[PDB]
Amino acid sequence: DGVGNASGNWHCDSTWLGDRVITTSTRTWALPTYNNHLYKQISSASTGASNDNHYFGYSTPWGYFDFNRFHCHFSPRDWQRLINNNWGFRPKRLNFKLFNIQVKEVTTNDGVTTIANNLTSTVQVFSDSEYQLPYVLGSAHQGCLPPFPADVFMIPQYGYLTLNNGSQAVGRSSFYCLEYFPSQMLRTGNNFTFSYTFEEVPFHSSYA
Amino acid sequence: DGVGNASGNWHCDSTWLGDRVITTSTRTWALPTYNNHLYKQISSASTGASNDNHYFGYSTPWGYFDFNRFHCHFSPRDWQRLINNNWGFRPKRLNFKLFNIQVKEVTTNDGVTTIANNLTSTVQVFSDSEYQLPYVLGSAHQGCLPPFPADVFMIPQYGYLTLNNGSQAVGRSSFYCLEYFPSQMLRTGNNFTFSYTFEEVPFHSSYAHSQSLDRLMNPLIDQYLYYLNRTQNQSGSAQNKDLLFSRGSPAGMSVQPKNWLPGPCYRQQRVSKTKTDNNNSNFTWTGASKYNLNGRESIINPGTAMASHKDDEDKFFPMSGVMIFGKESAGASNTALDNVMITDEEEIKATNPVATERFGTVAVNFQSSSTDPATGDVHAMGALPGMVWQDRDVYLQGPIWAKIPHTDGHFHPSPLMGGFGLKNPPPQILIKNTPVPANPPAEFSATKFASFITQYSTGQVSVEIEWELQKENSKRWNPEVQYTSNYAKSANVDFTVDNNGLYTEPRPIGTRYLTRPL
Amino acid sequence: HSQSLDRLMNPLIDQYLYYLNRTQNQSGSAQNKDLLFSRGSPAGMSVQPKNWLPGPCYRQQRVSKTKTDNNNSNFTWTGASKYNLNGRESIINPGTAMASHKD
Amino acid sequence: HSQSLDRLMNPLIDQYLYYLNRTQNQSGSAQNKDLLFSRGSPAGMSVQPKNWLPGPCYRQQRVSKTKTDNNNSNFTWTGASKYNLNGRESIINPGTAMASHKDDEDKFFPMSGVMIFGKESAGASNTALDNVMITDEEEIKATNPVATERFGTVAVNFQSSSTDPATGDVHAMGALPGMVWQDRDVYLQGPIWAKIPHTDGHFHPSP
Amino acid sequence: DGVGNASGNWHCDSTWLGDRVITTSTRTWALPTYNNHLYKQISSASTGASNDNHYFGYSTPWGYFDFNRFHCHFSPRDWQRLINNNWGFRPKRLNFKLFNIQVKEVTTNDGVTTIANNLTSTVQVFSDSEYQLPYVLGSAHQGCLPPFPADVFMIPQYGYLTLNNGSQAVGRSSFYCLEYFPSQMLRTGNNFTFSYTFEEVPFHSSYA
Repeated sequence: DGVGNASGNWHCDSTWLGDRVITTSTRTWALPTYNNHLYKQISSASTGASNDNHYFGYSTPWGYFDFNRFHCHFSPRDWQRLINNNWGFRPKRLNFKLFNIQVKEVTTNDGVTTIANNLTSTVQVFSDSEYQLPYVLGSAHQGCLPPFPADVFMIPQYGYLTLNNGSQAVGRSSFYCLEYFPSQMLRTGNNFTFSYTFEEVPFHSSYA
Repeated sequence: DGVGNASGNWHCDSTWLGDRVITTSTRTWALPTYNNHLYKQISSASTGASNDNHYFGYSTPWGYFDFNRFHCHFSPRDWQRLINNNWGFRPKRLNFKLFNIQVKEVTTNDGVTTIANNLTSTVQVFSDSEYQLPYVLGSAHQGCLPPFPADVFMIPQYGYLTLNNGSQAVGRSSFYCLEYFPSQMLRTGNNFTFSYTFEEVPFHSSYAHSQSLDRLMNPLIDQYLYYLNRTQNQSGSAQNKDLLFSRGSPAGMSVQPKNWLPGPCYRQQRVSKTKTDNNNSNFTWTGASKYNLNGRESIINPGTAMASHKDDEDKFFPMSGVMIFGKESAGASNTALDNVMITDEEEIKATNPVATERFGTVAVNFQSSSTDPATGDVHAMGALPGMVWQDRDVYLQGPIWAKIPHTDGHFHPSPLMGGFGLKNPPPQILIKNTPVPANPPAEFSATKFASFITQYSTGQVSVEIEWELQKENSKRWNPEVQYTSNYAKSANVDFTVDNNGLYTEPRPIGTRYLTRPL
Repeated sequence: HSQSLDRLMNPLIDQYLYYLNRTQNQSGSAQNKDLLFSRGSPAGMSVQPKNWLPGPCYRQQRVSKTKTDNNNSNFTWTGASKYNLNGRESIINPGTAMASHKD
Repeated sequence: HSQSLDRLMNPLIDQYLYYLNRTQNQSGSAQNKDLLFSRGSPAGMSVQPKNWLPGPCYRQQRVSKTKTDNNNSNFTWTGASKYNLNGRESIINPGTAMASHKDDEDKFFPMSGVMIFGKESAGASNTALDNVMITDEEEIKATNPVATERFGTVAVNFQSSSTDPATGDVHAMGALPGMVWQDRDVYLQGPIWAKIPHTDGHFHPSP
Repeated sequence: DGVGNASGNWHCDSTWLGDRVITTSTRTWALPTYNNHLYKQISSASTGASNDNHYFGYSTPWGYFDFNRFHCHFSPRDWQRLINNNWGFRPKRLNFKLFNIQVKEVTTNDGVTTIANNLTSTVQVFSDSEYQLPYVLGSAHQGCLPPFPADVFMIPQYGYLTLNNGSQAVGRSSFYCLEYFPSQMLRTGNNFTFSYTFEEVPFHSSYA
């Protein structure tokens, strides 16, 4: 509980139990300000695209965490110790944690830009556990956790697409204001945790 | 519990209890950012080295704490109060603590670089208590705690070596990411503590022997065992070959039947401390005792614990058979003799051979009426049964422990630098600054980060080892040899600071001062 | 082992122990015999003070698997390492556990 | 021991391990260098793969009990195995527990490798052979080397198409792993115990 | 318990009880950095002195508190109310306290030297209650508490003398590293207190 007190430790171990493996993975992140806090609507009119590449959507000032690659959780050794003596695997439950938050204010003055430290600024975090936003994950995008644990990554920008009569909207094109979701404002001494349990999915056939 | 609250006190006392001494030692440390947070791989390709000096490894952004010298825990007074009235010592348990952490961010602006104070930045500390990283400690490196408690030191950089086909890797060369270890992120109000218990190691022999190994007999009484004395008569008429046996022998002690043997040997070379009493060559690689491991050579250095020189022949030292420490104003390459501290290892002359001379001679052939009996010269000698020795002396400057390598076999696991061989040594405590990046751009880019905030941390660190003493039980009459300071009109007191605050150690202090019979 | 015995050091940090480096000066005027000690040595690892020793030895003889890279003799009894027990000999075979060949 | 150390095998059954047998063909046409391996070997027991080693060694010198079968010298200090402790020498005497002599070669004793007791009417200096009792230590010949002869030979150099394979002669041998031995025999006249010296290290503390 | 919380009050009263007087006295102090953190050894070689004024010693980066003058505890009125109607006095017990610690970092830049405030820097304080350092007090030196309570004083530098064969040391000249004493590192929210009881000393004859 900050200021001079850390709100979480670096857990990045991987305990192989008997008929299960628990993989933990901590990363350092960085989140800029996107769109200068605006809900800019994006489309394909300004681009001059083909008929196939037209889109209509909305870009948000919100970031999103994605850990949807296998090297975000498995080292190359733990992958080898997985693929070579197992006929299958599936995830049972995850456990997310967001901690040691540092909000930094930057101020430009003749290219001698100093970075100071806002102790009172907050960060809004919510997990959409009711699946009522467009699920942009599961689309093989960049901006995951890095493969190597000693890398600092940059959080992507959340932006969704909806229905499009070409490069124009249809009356059923949805619009989502994400400040109409209950967030958790996290000042520098606070942390975000939630837990998730995967439903019954079949084992991946890790065999020929 | 910070910010405005200290998370530990300065403990640097040394309580001498009855059959034990507890030494505490706090130091102020400083930790930079190494490799700019990168895992740079290091090898010998860019260096242009010889075949012997090739390596392949990995340097890390992690630091490590090392307190593997005896002056990190003992003052010169507590060392004197240890070596002079104890026949042994060994460590029982240590107790590590890391406290009062201050992470400072530095910012350059036209050489008017200001240092500010990150209250929210963290520091990752873990102790590898399962010994699954390469144990770079136990290698006599710099960057320990300083000898003098009022010095601020800089934490070294952790970097390991692995298998190398020359300057290239082999498929079995391991790679260790140290962020794949559970750390403890320490913001400025937090502290790191752990405790360690040493396993059963034998006491260090902090004594000399008061009696030689070849002089363990009664000088007044002869024996019942005989030896062959003459193979030729003194009748002087001719070659009168006759086997003459003799009861033996108070008047000749070199020819009595003995019962034990002096220790192993591996000869070094005479280097006198007078330059004129040396061969005009170099002679420090071509004529040095060296071992061959995977086609490349390495000087033994020091090797087998042996006596440095013969009696009243104090000027010769074995070429690589002694620990050589350094005084200040010594360079890192080709320093003069006046800047080093060459240790002598002549208190173990009673059991151990001279390092610079053979362990005796053996027979070569079969003597007959024609073939005169030729002998050879044993230079290296392994372990025979019935063989006793003493290990290498520890010093106030020198190392405390080392890790016994995890091998299927090992003979007498005492390190050749002296100290305590430990299968499970004190674990490596590794520490780094958490990377706090600078401003990311407005749009997304997955080429991760080259722009960090240039920062460093400082703090205090206190190590507390408890040592089990072994009291003398001596029934010696006359006074024994002590470590005294020369009471004379001196310009500078030994083991104190100078006119401008440089702490110097004028000579190496061993621990073999008391005596006991063999 | 993932690590050699003569390579158990930190390749980044030097030591506090010194070794004799030169027994002759580089002044090149004459036979300038002088004992030059050196702090040692991240850049030379063969000359650092070590702490352990490699195991025992009892040498065998080079037999290549290519017949042309061998001596034209036999050489399998006359030039083999053997022990003498009660006046009669016997090849060690295998003997001391040692590496078969160099890198 | 009722069985030698180099004879611990089944004399009826061969092995699955092979050894290099010939480095040259019997075709006799030329220098036909060829590596011939052979399954081995009930008919040759000196070349089988063994599993242990005979004990340590430190050679003594042949002194026969017949005066004529000796060198005409003295030869009892100049040609004796001795150790060097603090610049001064001392004969080992007896030293490493080793066999006194080879089979059916009972007249040679090692110069200082045997316990030599005394009968009565023996003097204290330069007594004759008829007044002493030289012990024999040949019952440990099964595990221990002969005191008066090498513990085998080792290689010296690298054999090639030019350098013929030279061997050396091991005279003193320390402790290798995989090495067994028997200690020196006790006698009715000889000592019972001794004190192990109070040292930091000592190898196999038998006197 | 700091930062924004004072760790002691200003007590400077003087209660005259019946057969005793309790004098309290608070002062503001200032402690520089001496010797640039070094144990500089001092002697009389560089001075060029007489035989009588030779010395050999050691100066330390440590300060010391001294309150060994009578006006550090008595006002001129309380002294008059002591000397005029008492045939004697002696001290029974003292009670020391060190509080409201402020560590200030100064930074020079073209003579526009700013003084900032280290919230995390510590101050090491110990009382040598076993008398195993050279007792430089009881020598009538400067650097006590000031007589007047509204003065800020500067803590002296600790430095001792030992045995001297002229301007050189003798083998029995002691050397004392003061970081070989258990200190109490005091960050800005911490305080130092200890208590002392005087042994039986005779009353001072405050009479003619």
